[PDB]
Amino acid sequence: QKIHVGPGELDDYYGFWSGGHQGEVRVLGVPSMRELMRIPVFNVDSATGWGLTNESRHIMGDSAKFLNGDCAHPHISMTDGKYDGKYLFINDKANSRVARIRLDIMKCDKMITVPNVQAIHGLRLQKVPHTKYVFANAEFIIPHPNDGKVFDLQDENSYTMYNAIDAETMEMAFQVIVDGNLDNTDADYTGRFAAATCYNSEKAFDLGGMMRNERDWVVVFDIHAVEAAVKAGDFITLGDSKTPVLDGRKKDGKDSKFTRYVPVPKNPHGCNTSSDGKYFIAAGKLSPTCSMIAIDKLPDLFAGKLADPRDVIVGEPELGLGPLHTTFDGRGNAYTTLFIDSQVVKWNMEEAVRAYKGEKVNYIKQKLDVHYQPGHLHASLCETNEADGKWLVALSKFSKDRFLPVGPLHPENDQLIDISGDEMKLVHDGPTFAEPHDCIMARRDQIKTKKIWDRNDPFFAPTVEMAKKDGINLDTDNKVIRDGNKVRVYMTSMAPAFGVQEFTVKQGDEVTVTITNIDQIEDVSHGFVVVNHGVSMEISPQQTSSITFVADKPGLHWYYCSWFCHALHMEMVGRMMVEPAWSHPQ
Amino acid sequence: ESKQKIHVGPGELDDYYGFWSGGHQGEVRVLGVPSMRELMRIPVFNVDSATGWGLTNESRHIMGDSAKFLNGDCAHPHISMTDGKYDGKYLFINDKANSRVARIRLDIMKCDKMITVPNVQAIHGLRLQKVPHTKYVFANAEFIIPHPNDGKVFDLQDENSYTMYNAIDAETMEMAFQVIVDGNLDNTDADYTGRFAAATCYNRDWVVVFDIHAVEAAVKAGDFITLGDSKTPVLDGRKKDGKDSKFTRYVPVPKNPHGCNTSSDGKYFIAAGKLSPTCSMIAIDKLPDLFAGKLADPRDVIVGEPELGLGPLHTTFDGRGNAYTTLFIDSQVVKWNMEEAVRAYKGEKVNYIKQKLDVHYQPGHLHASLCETNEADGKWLVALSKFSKDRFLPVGPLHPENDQLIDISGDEMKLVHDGPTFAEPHDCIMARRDQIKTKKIWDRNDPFFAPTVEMAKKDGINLDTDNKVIRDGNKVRVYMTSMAPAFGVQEFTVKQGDEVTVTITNIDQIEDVSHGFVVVNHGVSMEISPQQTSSITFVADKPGLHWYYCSWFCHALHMEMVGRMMVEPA
Ligand code: CUA
Ligand code: CUA
Ligand SMILES: [Ca+2]
Ligand SMILES: [Cl-]
Ligand SMILES: [Cl-]
Ligand code: NA
Ligand code: NA
Ligand SMILES: [Zn+2]
Repeated sequence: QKIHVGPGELDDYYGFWSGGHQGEVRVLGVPSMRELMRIPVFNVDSATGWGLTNESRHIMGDSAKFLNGDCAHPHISMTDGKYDGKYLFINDKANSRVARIRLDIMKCDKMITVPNVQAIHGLRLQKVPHTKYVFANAEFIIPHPNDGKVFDLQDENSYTMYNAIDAETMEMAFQVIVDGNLDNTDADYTGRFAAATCYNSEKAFDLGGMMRNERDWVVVFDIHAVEAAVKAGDFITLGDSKTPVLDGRKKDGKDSKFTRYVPVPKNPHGCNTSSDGKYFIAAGKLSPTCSMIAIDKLPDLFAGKLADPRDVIVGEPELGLGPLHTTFDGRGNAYTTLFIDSQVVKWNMEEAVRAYKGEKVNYIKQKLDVHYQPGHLHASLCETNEADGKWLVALSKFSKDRFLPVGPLHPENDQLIDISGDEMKLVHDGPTFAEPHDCIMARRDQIKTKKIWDRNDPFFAPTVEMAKKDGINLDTDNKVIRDGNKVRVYMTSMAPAFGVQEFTVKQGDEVTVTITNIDQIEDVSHGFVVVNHGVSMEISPQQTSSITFVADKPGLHWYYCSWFCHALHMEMVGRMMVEPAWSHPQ
Repeated sequence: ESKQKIHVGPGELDDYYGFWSGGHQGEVRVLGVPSMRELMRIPVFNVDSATGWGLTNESRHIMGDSAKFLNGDCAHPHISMTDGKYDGKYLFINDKANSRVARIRLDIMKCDKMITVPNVQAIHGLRLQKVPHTKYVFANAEFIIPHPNDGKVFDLQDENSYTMYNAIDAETMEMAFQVIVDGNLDNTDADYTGRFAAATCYNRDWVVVFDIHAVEAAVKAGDFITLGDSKTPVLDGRKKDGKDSKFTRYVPVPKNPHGCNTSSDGKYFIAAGKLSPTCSMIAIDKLPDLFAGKLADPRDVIVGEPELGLGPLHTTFDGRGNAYTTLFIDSQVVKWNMEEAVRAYKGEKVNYIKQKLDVHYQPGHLHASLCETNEADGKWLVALSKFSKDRFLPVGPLHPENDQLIDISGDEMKLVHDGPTFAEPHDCIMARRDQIKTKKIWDRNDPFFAPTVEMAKKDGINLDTDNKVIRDGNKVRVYMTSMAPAFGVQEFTVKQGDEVTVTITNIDQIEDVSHGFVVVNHGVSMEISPQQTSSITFVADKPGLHWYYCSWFCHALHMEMVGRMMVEPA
């Protein structure tokens, strides 16, 4: 299998890496493991202006005030259990958000703050019939309402919630109150069932208290029952949020219609659906096991045809110390990270099932040493029924001496492993910044990108509407619109010239500069920087972008095109002249 | 033969550090060479969610008032030198967007100082004194502006409209002096003695040469002015009625010249012709006669002007006598022999061109290993090309820069790797592995957080041991140690509206056990490495219980390393 991508050769897969604590999404080529693009999401990006432009801040809403995010879980939308290449979704634990990225323009186009929750961590997509819902875990128990009167996690109104976001509208669909808390989550291959691990069944805040129970659980959601209750209006609302809220807690030992609690040891973490649709597989973490939940036994479980919730477990292989996460080659094998043993263990799922029934069989096929302390891992197309068993990435936390020293901070070691055969083979150590934690791969033919924006693209449609109120045709106009103490500059740009090369304002004026790149050639990006005003953005071919700033300094102030666009790139400059406040009314 | 191993397999280490400009994104990146893998990101002019740079009090103190800016535009990274060789102390980098120079300490891989250059706009070209050491950082301000720039005069041809050449004291990161010039400044470099520096310039254009010794003598005697509210000594290096300054000479060079590169034997300032398909070679050994008025014509210091190809932009050196120049239009790197060019300029029939290698596509800068030092080793070359076209998978409307690694160890250049990079790094610098010595554990006395140690002292806090909440009006100062997997303060209570500062000291002593600190839904994030103190300030404007958690994976029980901030309603 081709391991190295030479000058002139192209990668075979796209890889979408979480940006970890840094807050972006990164596009890599696989197997070269080189970063091809950065997609700003929860970070403020100086290069493109994401977080500074009006278009990006409009998408971020009120959360545009935050300069940080904490990503972990990137996933690609699906149709009939295969990637369809339309959207990527990612979580923000730091400020409780979910973001959607459009894979044709490789930009975040929608973002939502999940109401009435703290810390959006685990995130996974419905597989079948398509990604109608984005499922997202809120990790931490909070009071409801969280108004400062009650702080006790054991109060009857202190809880966290499972969250479902409409993937296409990026509005909330519903929320399910659960017992305990939520860690990771996955979905079945029918649309009926989703599942989440819980590590805090104790609802504690101290470390010992969170580890008290021998078993926490994976909570299983009957989404069909949830949708039925919403359509019937059997729900409540919290605060000023109109999101339907359903109660999935046990009340005095009796189950709700919406949930079932399957005892699983211990502080389990990973929650992974096998590519054949047979199992929710939970990684035991503090327990040296994984637990295998038979999805075809869930209808019976929710119908009361089983006596004990444990009866849906058909395997609990002992695997090694600190199992965290599992992935699949599509050949019947599972691959699980062992954080403490520092390995990836390859095991046969159907043989583990037989061992649970008492048959002595060695389901463990191979243990590969990794370097070191692996968290999550990802096999190519593992979240689809097209799981191809070619590439595996294990994302290890402590890189130690695997790379040159670079001061007190260390990179994550994202190691590429060849799993096309019976023997796992380590082929590449990829260092990455701010702990990506997890990633997702797609074949080259599953991603189709645009090189030239459409003029009606929704990403800047609000800006087009603003332009229209000023009577502006953005494709042609080079005009300075004045409006009180607001100035709206509209210009085309075509390398190597700004359509407006100078304009004059009053000190204190609020200046909006809107640029429409009317070059129609691939890869002629322009930039726009106003010197010493903290203003910077990118404008790709046929895009409109805009940015607003206060002309708070009198005098002449240069602006320039930041992105190398033309042999005369260095002459693509202009001047803003700011008349001093003392020559104007006060 | 060019035969070097290009593959760094698992368990093997790179041979060089590469320091990449972060381009329009504003950071510095540390790469391993020859793998071309990114080992680390160093935040500088960007705000980094991961480490908290731009949010923490320590970082905002370094940035000063410019902490209000969330952007930067980097191009020119360079490493400090002693006796013409890299000494591993500091990296310096420019910010064209908000007119800054930043210093990175290579032992901790953090920006530790930053200056806004006064009375200029757009710090672009930047390079370091070589000899006897990097006393000065030299920085070009690109754009001509009025002086003062108070909105009375906007005319760029006015007598008081100009730009200036800037010298920053490398060790103090305070301004040393500024020299007014004629024209706009592009790129700059320094000689191997400390007397001379030079910059490409325009409005045939020129390479202006600076007699730094003469500038220093005038500062010592007090023959300077100051501008506005900056105490920086300002010297006038302009021509006046055809009469030369004592500080400058203008050497005519065609045409809109761009790169300005000192050969590693110290013989030449080489200016890349750009619009002229040439480079111009200025003989540094003739500059003293030039300034002494002993030459008849400024063009007499030009000892070579080889024709190389269309659009020469930048030049580097293998230490074997060859120069390598990017041809932007022809889209190549051309290898040529400098002494043969000098003889050709005299009329000898000698072909100084050795090889042209196609690169992909439109190269700007290039960099050979140790090229800025008299130890230039002729092993690796990186050419940084702007239009990557079909060399990588398509990724939407934006495109990566193509930073191509070329083996120059033998007679023939060989292209070995295409490295895609984000936001047009533009230029880079390499150092031998043994030229860089980094700390894995912080020193408790490090100046990076010494202002925070000082704050702790006024509160009576021993940062190494204490877990205490200090109340001070509507200000709350939490101090805590952290040791995986537990925050030393796991809960604290404040009043809605309080201004909370959380100072965390990581007292783990094992390498690479970093902790984080994130306050959910408050925009608060930072990293604390072993034996570091880091602090962050935010207002508790929302009543109720608000979780904080450790963001950096520190322990098997990392997920459980959490705490609770309780906010009582107003
Ligand atoms: Cu437009 Cu460079
Ligand atoms: Cu401390 Cu994770
Ligand atoms: Ca537990
Ligand atoms: Cl998972
Ligand atoms: Cl240069
Ligand atoms: Na939204
Ligand atoms: Na400073
Ligand atoms: Zn440059």
